[PDB]
Amino acid sequence: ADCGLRPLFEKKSLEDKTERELLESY
Amino acid sequence: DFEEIPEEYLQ
Amino acid sequence: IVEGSDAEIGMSPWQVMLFRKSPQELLCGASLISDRWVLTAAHCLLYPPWDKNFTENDLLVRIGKHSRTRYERNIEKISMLEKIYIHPRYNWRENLDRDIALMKLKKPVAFSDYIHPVCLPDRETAASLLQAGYKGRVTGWGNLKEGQPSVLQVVNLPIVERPVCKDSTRIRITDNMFCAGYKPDEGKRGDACEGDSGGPFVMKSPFNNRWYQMGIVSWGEGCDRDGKYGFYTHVFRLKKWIQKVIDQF
Ligand SMILES: Cc1cc(OCC2(CONC(=N)N)CC2)cc(OS(=O)(=O)c2ccccc2S(C)(=O)=O)c1
Repeated sequence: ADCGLRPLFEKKSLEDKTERELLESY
Repeated sequence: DFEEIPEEYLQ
Repeated sequence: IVEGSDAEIGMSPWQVMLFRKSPQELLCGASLISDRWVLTAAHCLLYPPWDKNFTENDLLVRIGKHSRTRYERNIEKISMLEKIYIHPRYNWRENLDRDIALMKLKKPVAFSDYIHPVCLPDRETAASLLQAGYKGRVTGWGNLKEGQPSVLQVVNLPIVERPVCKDSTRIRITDNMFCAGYKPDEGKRGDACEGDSGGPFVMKSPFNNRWYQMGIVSWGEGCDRDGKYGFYTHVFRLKKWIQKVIDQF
């Protein structure tokens, strides 16, 4: 139910260094 | 190469 | 992973390492889908052409890791399997069709910053996202070249059209796989490589910003060969078997 929400990123509203490459491709 | 793990686990 | 970079701490908190007890060695990657279940490629456990047939006691799952070889004290958790479920129709004789297995942990793992399950996809996430061009992320501790990293590696790869996947190989492709990778002309590279099997292919939903696991690192010829592609177990097509297993046992 909390699945797929990373403690150290999404939960803090921090992006990792390359996730924008994924989302920019959708 | 691999660091030895606690033997509690290898039981 | 060939032509990937080091992972950031906490970046793939579902990434599990499959670890042989003796000889102590990395078997495969794998993923944390609940506090008690790990999802991996069936050929990691059982592959007769190579006299590979591991059982529950052959294996340790290490979760929380970043370093490949260090034992990360206070960060990783090491658990033993209670049970191993291989798809009844996994096809190792011919094309590794239905390359999927579930492993039940003997005790549930606790979540932290470094340990958190991924999501499994529903029909309409699958439909929305599983498209050619869409990039997903593969992670692992396998070889860097067709030598081995100190630290978890990550790479981002586009889904490739079904016909292009079929004309890249002699092996018979089925509806239970998809292939990911750059065409030779696109001038970017990347691929899984030995030791990465069993690992998560994941995608972030733009709708709810969760990470879903759409693929299991399955098979491929060479590593990062031009005109070849990686192939991934198609997790949604086989979720029905997953749900079954989980809510039967
Ligand atoms: C289990 C495995 C894993 C594998 O790949 C292991 C990987 C993942 O896939 N490879 C890549 N994406 N590069 C970890 C690297 C490659 C394999 O051989 S095969 O594909 O040619 C393949 C596939 C289906 C049937 C027969 C054969 S074969 C030609 O007999 O060896 C077999």
